[PDB]
Amino acid sequence: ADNLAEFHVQNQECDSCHTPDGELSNDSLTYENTQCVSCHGTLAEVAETTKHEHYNAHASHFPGEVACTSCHSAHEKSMVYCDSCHSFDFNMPYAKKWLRDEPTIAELAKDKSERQAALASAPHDTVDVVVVGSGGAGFSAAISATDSGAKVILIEKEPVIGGNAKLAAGGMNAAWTDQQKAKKITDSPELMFEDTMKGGQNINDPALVKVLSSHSKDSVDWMTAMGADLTDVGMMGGASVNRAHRPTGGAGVGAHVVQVLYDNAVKRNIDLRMNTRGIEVLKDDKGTVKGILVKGMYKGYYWVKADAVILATGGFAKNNERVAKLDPSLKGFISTNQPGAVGDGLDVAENAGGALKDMQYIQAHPTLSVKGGVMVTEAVKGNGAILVNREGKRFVNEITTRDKASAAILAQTGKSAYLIFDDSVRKSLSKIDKYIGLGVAPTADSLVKLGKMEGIDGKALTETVARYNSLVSSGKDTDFERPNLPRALNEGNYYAIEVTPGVHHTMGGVMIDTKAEVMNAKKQVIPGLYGAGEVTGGVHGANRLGGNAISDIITFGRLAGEEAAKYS
Ligand SMILES: Cc1cc2nc3c(=O)[nH]c(=O)nc-3n(C[C@H](O)[C@H](O)[C@H](O)COP(=O)(O)OP(=O)(O)OC[C@H]3O[C@@H](n4cnc5c(N)ncnc54)[C@@H](O)[C@@H]3O)c2cc1C
Ligand code: HEM
Ligand code: HEM
Ligand code: HEM
Ligand code: HEM
Ligand SMILES: O=C(O)/C=C/C(=O)O
Ligand code: NA
Repeated sequence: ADNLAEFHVQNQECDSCHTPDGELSNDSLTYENTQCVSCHGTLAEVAETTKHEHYNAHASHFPGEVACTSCHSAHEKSMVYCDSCHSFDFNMPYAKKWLRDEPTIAELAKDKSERQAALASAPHDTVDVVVVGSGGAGFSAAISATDSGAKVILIEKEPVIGGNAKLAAGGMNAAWTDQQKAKKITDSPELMFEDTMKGGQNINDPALVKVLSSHSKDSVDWMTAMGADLTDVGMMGGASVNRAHRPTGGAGVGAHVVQVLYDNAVKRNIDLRMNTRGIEVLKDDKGTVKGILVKGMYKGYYWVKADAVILATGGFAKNNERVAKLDPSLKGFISTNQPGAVGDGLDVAENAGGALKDMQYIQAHPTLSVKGGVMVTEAVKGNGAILVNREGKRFVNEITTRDKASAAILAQTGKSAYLIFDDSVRKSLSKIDKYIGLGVAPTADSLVKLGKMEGIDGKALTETVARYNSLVSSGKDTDFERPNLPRALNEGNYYAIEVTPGVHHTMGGVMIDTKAEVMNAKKQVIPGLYGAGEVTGGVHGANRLGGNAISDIITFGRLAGEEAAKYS
């Protein structure tokens, strides 16, 4: 067989997969996926048959219910979604090599005939609010709009939910929470505001930062009430005290928060549509939102009539061509991002009259795994890891600004560095076990052996850790002025992770006000149009603090949904 359908039709009728009339049920292929499961079992049940020691195509860190058709097409060869960041040894029947070639919004102007036909038809749906993007901002808006009594459709262009938010590790910033208080942490929303303003070089819109800091506690409360565990409170660079909230034991905040939002959306019966890309915001003769043209992968173009459209589409950090035009120093870098994070929602915003701001400010995350090509959380350093160069020396305050950390690492022999840590750090942050499982954290019972394994000067490395640990006990880093020194590296075995900078976060995007209303270049509100999350600019200025994006998407997502529902 050349394809999966051909294989099945040897022994099966068409209607073993299809509805009676043969038409595709919807863009999520709900009915068709239900048929896969009726014969093969759920994803969890399939996973029992495809275990490898350290990975499993059918049991991943992805939240929600991942549809079979995300990777298995019927009538043509298909790609393994996991191939967009990893290179596991897979043998998926009817596989083809991972390639993402999604048309830009501009290229889709060539579908004029089909688009005109769609717009000439009745709206497929008439609702109050359409939310575009199933990341943290979009789920938060969809849920909060629904709880405010609005009828919502939530669309996602990808086959899977969650965007970049499902990848978040280090935490969700907030002050002054019950969770902090339970851990003996003293904080304030004012201190958070002041850290954030300082972190963004005072470029941030102060009114947006005040929403961020002042709503942050309520957003942790809101997530917790919906079932989230945010009780572990870690340290990340640029924060005056521990405020990065995440699940017990230091697990990843992202997959967890997105799973909770997913469960809560399903419980409220929110209409969520996969493989459904927002193309064009529709405006009436007076310039207010009247709906949105969408493109379903399977069902084609159609439009939804709505009073309000919330753009919650994330950043463009995966789009290196667009990144390099704005910041040439990032050209050719690998990204930490999901394959769809290319900025098409910004194109949709601009076409609707929205102005962009702060686009030139793009964050490189200092520590991508050289070996794995994936982000290594700053929480590894926050919890006590150091950085060494190949010479076996520290060379930077590990929790300095991300731009300076990145610059420092690129300045070292080989343009990479090593995270160095022990079992006490490892046990303090369960996320570290994920790096060990990936195979990117080689270990030894001494630093001489470890250095020899990795090409790091082993005597210098030994002496560097002895010297650092002395600095920890005395409570001051007279070498690089690291302001937080939580742990000596002296329990059990030692680990090295080779790391290098990658493109991570785009601080610019659509201008919003404190109501998440999108504004034009004249600073006039576009009535019915909203923006929330990494798609927006102004919140983070010139540099975002770690933990501040998950805070932003929940706060601004929730607020947009409430505002859009009241607008109505
Ligand atoms: C690996 C990684 C780890 C991170 N860790 C942290 C952390 O610990 N703490 C922190 O504060 N920040 C962290 N960040 C930053 C943060 O998770 C992102 O800023 C956040 O994901 C922004 O969420 P969002 O809802 O705006 O967008 P996303 O979560 O990116 O979701 C937007 C969604 O919209 C989509 N979409 C886009 N265009 C369209 C369209 N036209 N139609 C339909 N759908 C569309 C998607 O493809 C995507 O699923 C991390 C980012 C990455 C990449
Ligand atoms: C739904 C679209 C669906 C998918 C996806 C799916 C997957 C799948 C694969 C990857 C194979 C292996 C093919 C190969 O080895 O080349 C496979 C094989 C079998 N399937 Fe299937 N399957 C989907 C749908 C369905 C449905 C609706 C049925 C039955 C009504 C069905 C059953 C089977 C059977 C039997 C096989 C042969 C292997 C076996 O388990 O005995 N699948 N499928
Ligand atoms: C039986 C021989 C059979 C026919 C006929 C058939 C038709 C068909 C069409 C025309 C489409 C495209 C429809 C559109 O674009 O609107 C389509 C798409 C999908 N199919 Fe199919 N199909 C037949 C058999 C099967 C079998 C046995 C399966 C499951 C193993 C299956 C499933 C799917 C799925 C999923 C799609 C969406 C696109 C894709 O994955 O290729 N069909 N089919
Ligand atoms: C596709 C569904 C997919 C699978 C399967 C997968 C597996 C996987 C493993 C086995 C690890 C090691 C840790 C663990 O067992 O959970 C791991 C780690 C990371 N991944 Fe992954 N992964 C899949 C897909 C993707 C894609 C599409 C991305 C990027 C958009 C991605 C990213 C990451 C990152 C970052 C890590 C580091 C550990 C962590 O952050 O938890 N994965 N993945
Ligand atoms: C949906 C629940 C789903 C089903 C059903 C399904 C079926 C399936 C089968 C039957 C196989 C072959 C198992 C065997 O060894 O005989 C198989 C294999 C792979 N799949 Fe699958 N699959 C479902 C969903 C998904 C999704 C969502 C992904 C990608 C994220 C995916 C991918 C893969 C890969 C890769 C393989 C090969 C496994 C390996 O080589 O270890 N599937 N699937
Ligand atoms: O866990 C991290 O490193 C990411 C932090 C952030 O981007 O906010
Ligand atoms: Na942004």
